[PDB]
Amino acid sequence: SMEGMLADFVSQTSPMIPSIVVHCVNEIEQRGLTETGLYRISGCDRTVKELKEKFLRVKTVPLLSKVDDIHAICSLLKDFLRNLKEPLLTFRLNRAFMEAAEITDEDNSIAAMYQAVGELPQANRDTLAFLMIHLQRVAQSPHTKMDVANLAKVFGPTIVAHAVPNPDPVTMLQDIKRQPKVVERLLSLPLEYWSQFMMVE
Repeated sequence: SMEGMLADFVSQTSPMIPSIVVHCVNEIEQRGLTETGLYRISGCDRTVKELKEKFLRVKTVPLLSKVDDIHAICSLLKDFLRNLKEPLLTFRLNRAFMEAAEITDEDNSIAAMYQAVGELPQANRDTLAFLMIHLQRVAQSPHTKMDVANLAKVFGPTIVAHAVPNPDPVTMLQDIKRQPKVVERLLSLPLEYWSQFMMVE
């Protein structure tokens, strides 16, 4: 992808979250939480490509309020994050996140997760935090038929991904087995924890 690194999509001001991410989550919060299958049904490919062109080639905010296919907005959000030059959780911390999630006791695992989040670059942390607040709500909504594991299944490849740019296919498969637990543990961290990165408390 020619998207390049998350930091090219944020400003100097906090919280450092890309426009595309804010706008996509806005629409899903406004009219997605009554729809089943969010983030698991693919949007129309052509629609997703057209929206991608507006944000990344034309450099405008397309009128997402007019996009009838809510799943195309879910797909657009995932596509943008997946095609970053390194994953949201970073190459540096990929194994640290997996290993933190894989600690068997919940309490020590959670402590290790906070340590890993605390080591992220600021844009990555802020963007992650905003996304987690949203995805918790998707899991909480009784209408989406999506639980935290359903979201973790597809956000694993999206935001955890790999420790290197071009893993061998066996490492790829091992990573893929490990990514969802990372997202489940992140989604289990409190709303009040993620919220602190949106403001000055």
